[PDB]
Amino acid sequence: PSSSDMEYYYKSLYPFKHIFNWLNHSPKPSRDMINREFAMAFRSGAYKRYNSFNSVQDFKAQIEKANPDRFEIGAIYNKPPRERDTKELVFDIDMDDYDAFRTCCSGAQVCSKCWKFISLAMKITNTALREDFGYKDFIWVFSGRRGAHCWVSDKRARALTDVQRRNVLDYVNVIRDRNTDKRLALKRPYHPHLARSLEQLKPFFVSIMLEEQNPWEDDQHAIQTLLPALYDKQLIDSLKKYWLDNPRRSSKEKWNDIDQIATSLFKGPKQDSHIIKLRECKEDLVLMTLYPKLDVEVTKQTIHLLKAPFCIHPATGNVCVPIDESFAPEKAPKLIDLQ
Amino acid sequence: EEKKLYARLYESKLSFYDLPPQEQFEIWAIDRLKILLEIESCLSRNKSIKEIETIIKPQFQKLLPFNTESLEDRKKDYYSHFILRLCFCRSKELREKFVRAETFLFKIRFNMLTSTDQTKFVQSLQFISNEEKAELSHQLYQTVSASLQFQLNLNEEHQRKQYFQQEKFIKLPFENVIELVGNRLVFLKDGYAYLQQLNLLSNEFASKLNQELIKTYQYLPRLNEDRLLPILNHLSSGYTDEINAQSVWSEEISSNYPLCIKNLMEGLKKNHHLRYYGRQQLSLFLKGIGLSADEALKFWSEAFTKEYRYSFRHNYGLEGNRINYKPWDCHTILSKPRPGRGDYHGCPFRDWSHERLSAELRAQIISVLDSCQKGEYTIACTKVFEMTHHIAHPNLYFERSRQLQK
DNA sequence: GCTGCCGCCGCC
RNA sequence: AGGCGGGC
Ligand code: SF4
Repeated sequence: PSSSDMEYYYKSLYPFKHIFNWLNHSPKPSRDMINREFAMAFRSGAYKRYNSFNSVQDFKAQIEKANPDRFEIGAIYNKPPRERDTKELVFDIDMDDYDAFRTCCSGAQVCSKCWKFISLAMKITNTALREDFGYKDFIWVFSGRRGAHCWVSDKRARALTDVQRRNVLDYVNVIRDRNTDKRLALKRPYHPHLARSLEQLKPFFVSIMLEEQNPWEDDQHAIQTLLPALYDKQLIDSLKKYWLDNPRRSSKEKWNDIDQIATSLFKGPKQDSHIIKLRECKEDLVLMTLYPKLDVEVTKQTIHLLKAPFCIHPATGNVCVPIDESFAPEKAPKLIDLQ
Repeated sequence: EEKKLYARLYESKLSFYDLPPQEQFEIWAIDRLKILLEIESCLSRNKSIKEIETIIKPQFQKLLPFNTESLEDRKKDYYSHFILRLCFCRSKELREKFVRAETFLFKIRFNMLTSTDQTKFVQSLQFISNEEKAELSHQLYQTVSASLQFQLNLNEEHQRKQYFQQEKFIKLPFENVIELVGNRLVFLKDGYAYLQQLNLLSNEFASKLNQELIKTYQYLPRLNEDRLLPILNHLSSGYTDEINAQSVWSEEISSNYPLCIKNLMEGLKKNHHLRYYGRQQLSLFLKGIGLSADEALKFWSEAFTKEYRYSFRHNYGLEGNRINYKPWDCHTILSKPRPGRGDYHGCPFRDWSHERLSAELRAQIISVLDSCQKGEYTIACTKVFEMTHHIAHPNLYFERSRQLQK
């Protein structure tokens, strides 16, 4: 979008009244808005922190006058941020940490196929927020390209200290090590959240990972991201040899070869321990491929700024819209189409 | 009346210090302060709760007897706490330090009570119904199973299931058990944690104590008319070439190296490089043994099978300010940032596991490991020197080893 | 202006 | 590895 397209957008399209009423938590202007930090990011690369707004009219007039490429929502303070010279619990999920498991898109592309990674990430995070934390008032918002932001607005979530935010994050952030060249070796038995998450993700693993993405049909990619999830060197070396002798087996065939070769290798009274351990490695790999991969920094501190809902994405022209169960990135309206 | 007040205030061997008490002033404050400083000293050294308990137990018997029926020891505990409130209320940093040390003191004392005395103190945290336990039974058991195995040594699944059937659960807001939530040691449903009672009591104690210190500070200006100011000020302040590029790889020379240098040479041979601290530790050691500047440049160029030449000459005082940098002693080596994965600098007696050290060393090993456990790395290294043939410099270890053959 | 990253230059 | 300066 041009600078004039952004002027038009803030003049005529941006839902200032609804965003104000959301952040103010009341129909009447309050300190939840007057003392709230906004940061403005400009086309010049300039970044202006500690703005704050007293009414829907003041918020609109200052954003129209400033014409930022985006603005970001911060904490409610004890004093007005704009007088400095004298927060919703948030989660961010991007596609980047799933790039090693998708074939339908490359680099910064997205489609409805790889969007299923973000859809599952939202489903699993929503299950924890609702069932384990008892949160009721949260919304997902498209990041304008290939991710989604959660905003948890429950009074209890807004009042969390940085220690409590870190504990909520450390509960939901199961996949701490994002490296695909190594086995996760997750703690056994699984925590109830992780066991529930596995059962929710299992039905999607065949259709997404083995069939639609099929990332391990490529034998080099299978060596780099499928084999390192296994626990046993003799099994890894046997599979590597078998796939060198039988190239370009599908992800679904390679998934079955793991069980066939393991059954041929592990015989006698110890076989049941190897079968349990192989199942655990396959379960850890279902989680490695499909479990939520949160950006950890934005959640930890009450002071972290995050892009406002309905901002325009400067490279795609997409509006950062709220997400429903039907949402895919191609449904996000572009500013040029809205004009 | 004073005895009856103290009998009522101390029905339990533990107190939240809720009511004000109705040479002793200074001694009792100093004696509590010594215990709190020893707690803070042990916390700053990352000691385990059990090690801290073992160190403080003899100090309690000497300075501040706990668990006595003596009215005077109970008085000493109260009055010392309230006297330290007057000392530490003055700044935010002093309040935070005092609340932390005093809350940890409360934790230790609670753990040293009998289960009967703990229950009486709690009486002076809602349990779930048997129906709510039956509904959640699978999820509660999955969460607690690992804790029953590792904390209660219940290795058999049948014994864990039998214990879990008798075990009661407490339902609380998860915000009160954030430390157990982070470790997945408690089950979570609808914003509640299913349990940790000591952490709840400690947080309530810390919160109440911090509020009372703020109130104490607001009234302190009225006390500035009194004998006490010098003591309060003082107590608040009391808290404040034969050796050449080829020969250095040979057994004849390398048999004289201490373990750090052997570790650095192994990392260099394996990785064909050393990161900054390791390059400096090894470069300066080799200079100290007599490796010339020209031979050192050959050594490094050959080992790394614009960016480096100058730094190696600079170590020899040949560049810039021309400082002939002294080789590092053990104190200096130990002071550097701890080595991480891919680093070979530091001291193996501190940095390696006992398993790795034992394999390298293979009664003598136990003696070396005992020194390591105590943090006496140079003593462990001296023992290895003596057993393989006080040193606190790798170059002295090498020189002494050479002197034994000359 | 500051912040952060990348490259270069020695020093310490 | 740390600090300072310059450029994008
Ligand atoms: S005690 Fe000193 S000489 Fe011995 S291995 Fe450690 S750092 Fe090296």
